[PDB]
Amino acid sequence: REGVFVSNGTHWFVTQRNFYEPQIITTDNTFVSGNCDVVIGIVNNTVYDPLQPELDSF
Amino acid sequence: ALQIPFAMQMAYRFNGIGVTQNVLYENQKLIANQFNSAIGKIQDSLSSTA
Ligand SMILES: *[C@@]1(O)O[C@H](CO)[C@]2(O[C@@]3(O[C@H](CO)[C@@H](O)[C@H](O)[C@H]3NC(C)=O)O2)[C@H](O)[C@H]1NC(C)=O
Ligand SMILES: *[C@@]1(O)O[C@H](CO)[C@]2(O[C@@]3(O[C@H](CO)[C@@H](O)[C@H](O)[C@H]3NC(C)=O)O2)[C@H](O)[C@H]1NC(C)=O
Ligand SMILES: *[C@@]1(O)O[C@H](CO)[C@]2(O[C@@]3(O[C@H](CO)[C@@H](O)[C@H](O)[C@H]3NC(C)=O)O2)[C@H](O)[C@H]1NC(C)=O
Repeated sequence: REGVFVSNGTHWFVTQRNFYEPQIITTDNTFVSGNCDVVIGIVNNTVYDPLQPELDSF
Repeated sequence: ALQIPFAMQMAYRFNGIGVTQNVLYENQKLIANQFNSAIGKIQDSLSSTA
């Protein structure tokens, strides 16, 4: 949404562009646009969503 | 000087003008071709037009 995807080698995070404050990639700070066959530079990773743990607690 | 891949920087700049960044990545080849041809036009304009 705002920021960039940064990896310290083995774990992917979202940070704001001007101050390194890392946060886990999640559905509330990244948006989605189609499938990923058109983008060059894609990397596979998990986008953990916050509703699934609450729903799985049921 | 902090370096960013030029594509991601162009995405930054599209966010700057109001267009979302996915528009660049989905259309990166087309945008590259437009920029290259636009630079090519300048050479004709300078060399030929007096
Ligand atoms: C990477 O850059 O950042 C990860 C941040 O999650 C780092 O992974 C965690 O590191 C802390 C501190 O060492 C550990 O307590 C955690 O167990 C570990 N894993 C998770 C899932 O939180 O992971 C990771 O170590 C780090 N890698 C490098 C090379 O710096
Ligand atoms: C990145 O920007 O540049 C890499 C250059 O190594 C790129 O990976 C591959 O590297 C081999 C090395 O011999 C080249 O022969 C390949 O052409 C090159 N692949 C491409 C697509 O150029 O790795 C890497 O792909 C490229 N990353 C992106 C997102 O373009
Ligand atoms: C990404 O994380 O996951 C994709 C899904 O499996 C991965 O795409 C696979 O690529 C291999 C090799 O090109 C193909 O043999 C598989 O058929 C293909 N899977 C699908 C569902 O299309 O695509 C993709 O490679 C992987 N990213 C990386 C960098 O490995």
